[PDB]
Amino acid sequence: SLRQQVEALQGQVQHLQAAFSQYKKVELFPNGQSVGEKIFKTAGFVKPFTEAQLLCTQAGGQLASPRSAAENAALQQLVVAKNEAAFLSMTDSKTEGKFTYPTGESLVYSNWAPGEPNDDGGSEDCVEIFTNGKWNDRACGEKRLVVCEF
Amino acid sequence: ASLRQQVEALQGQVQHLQAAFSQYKKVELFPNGQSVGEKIFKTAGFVKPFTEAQLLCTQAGGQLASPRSAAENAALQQLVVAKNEAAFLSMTDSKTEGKFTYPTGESLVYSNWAPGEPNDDGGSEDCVEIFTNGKWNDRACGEKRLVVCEF
Amino acid sequence: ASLRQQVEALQGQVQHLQAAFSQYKKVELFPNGQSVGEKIFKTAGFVKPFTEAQLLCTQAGGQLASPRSAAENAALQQLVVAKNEAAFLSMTDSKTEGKFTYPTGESLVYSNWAPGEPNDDGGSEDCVEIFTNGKWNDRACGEKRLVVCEF
Ligand SMILES: O=P([O-])([O-])O[C@@H]1[C@H](O)[C@H](O)[C@@H](O)[C@H](O)[C@H]1O
Ligand SMILES: O=P([O-])([O-])O[C@@H]1[C@H](O)[C@H](O)[C@@H](O)[C@H](O)[C@H]1O
Ligand SMILES: [Ca+2]
Ligand SMILES: [Ca+2]
Ligand SMILES: [Ca+2]
Ligand SMILES: [Ca+2]
Ligand SMILES: [Ca+2]
Ligand SMILES: [Ca+2]
Ligand SMILES: [Ca+2]
Ligand SMILES: [Ca+2]
Ligand SMILES: [Ca+2]
Repeated sequence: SLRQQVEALQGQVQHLQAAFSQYKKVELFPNGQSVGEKIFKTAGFVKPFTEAQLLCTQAGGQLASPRSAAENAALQQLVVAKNEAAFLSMTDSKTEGKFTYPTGESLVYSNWAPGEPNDDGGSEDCVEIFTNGKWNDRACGEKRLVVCEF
Repeated sequence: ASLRQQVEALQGQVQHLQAAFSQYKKVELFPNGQSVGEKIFKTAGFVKPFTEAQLLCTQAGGQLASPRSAAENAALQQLVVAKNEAAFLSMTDSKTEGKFTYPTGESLVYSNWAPGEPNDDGGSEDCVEIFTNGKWNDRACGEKRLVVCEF
Repeated sequence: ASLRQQVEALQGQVQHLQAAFSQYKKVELFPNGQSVGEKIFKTAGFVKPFTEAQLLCTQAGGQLASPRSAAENAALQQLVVAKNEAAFLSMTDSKTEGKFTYPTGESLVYSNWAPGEPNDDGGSEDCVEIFTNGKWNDRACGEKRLVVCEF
């Protein structure tokens, strides 16, 4: 009576494990990347920073925020796949020359291209990631690939 | 006894799936879905005439967007705004002019008509579109609108 | 007794998880996937040459579309019709000319060749495309076709 109910529940949970694992692969193809506990997903279109940031937040995530080389490499795969540089979440909008996450926390990882960040024209407060994975500071009003993290 | 061991094992398995799946729900709905209550809207991201749109949703195991409250209507409008394209709703007055019904044939429980609508303009508007401002307008079914299904 | 309350609780949780998962699965497949039996096809929605397409699917944990029955073929055909783009299948006769095999090296168990196919045209066609009518043609692997993976 119990041992039988438990057997049935075991069957249900085993099915769910199999079905969920299949579904994860389907979901991530072709626009997602799983790295550790984080998932990057591209919207597959470009927006200016403010609009990109709102899209991610409204979706219950935030803009791509790579915090290690492995996360950066995973994000880089999407950028390469779409062949479009992407916005990161980080900006020095508050204090010029100091890049912060959306929390106001200072950077725990960076991958700046040589000579960057350079605030070119005195007006680069957002960050793009190139197909080579390197970062450049860029004007926030430019349109870049939208990639959120969950 | 061994029935207890199995339970605590299962509890761990269900907790893992619950956590893992919660993350995937958010990932899935970005950028083309909107959850509202127990309903999920999902856009195909392109336009079709009504008959084609209706068939796409039905074959996918759902139906055309059928907002049944202000909340559902606002959630749908978010997609329409995001895509910048008016969308078809499920409801028509094809059977009885002036009487809009769901695919089931049930009368409307909610509507958000723009002022003066529905007006059966030209004597030939039996479908319904939702605009970027959330308001509804009867429109010819042969026109192409954003395909948004509900599941 | 307490164990019974726990089994009861966990089963309600699992059944709620089952229902939510089933809903999210329908949403996931619309409009770029098709489920048939235990298999799921999903298109990337762009074209690539065969080697590039095959790598995309392998890297994603699946393989190129490999229809093994009329039912599987028909499900795949829906996606091809939807995108209006012929797709590559997984199968090649690269090893032994005229002998098409799955990635494992197994001989075909099902085929749906268009009349006169496979013909190895130019004496150089070792990949397989599926047309919008669901029929197959051998095609040079260097050509670009719709990417559809199976999982
Ligand atoms: O404006 P532009 O000379 O085409 O491009 C700039 C340069 O590549 C510069 O090295 C970089 O630091 C700037 O962020 C870019 O805007
Ligand atoms: O076709 P059109 O004359 O540009 O526009 C019409 C008008 O906007 C009318 O107010 C509305 O009720 C009709 O549904 C539309 O078709
Ligand atoms: Ca500044
Ligand atoms: Ca700056
Ligand atoms: Ca710069
Ligand atoms: Ca009429
Ligand atoms: Ca009418
Ligand atoms: Ca009207
Ligand atoms: Ca050959
Ligand atoms: Ca050949
Ligand atoms: Ca041929």
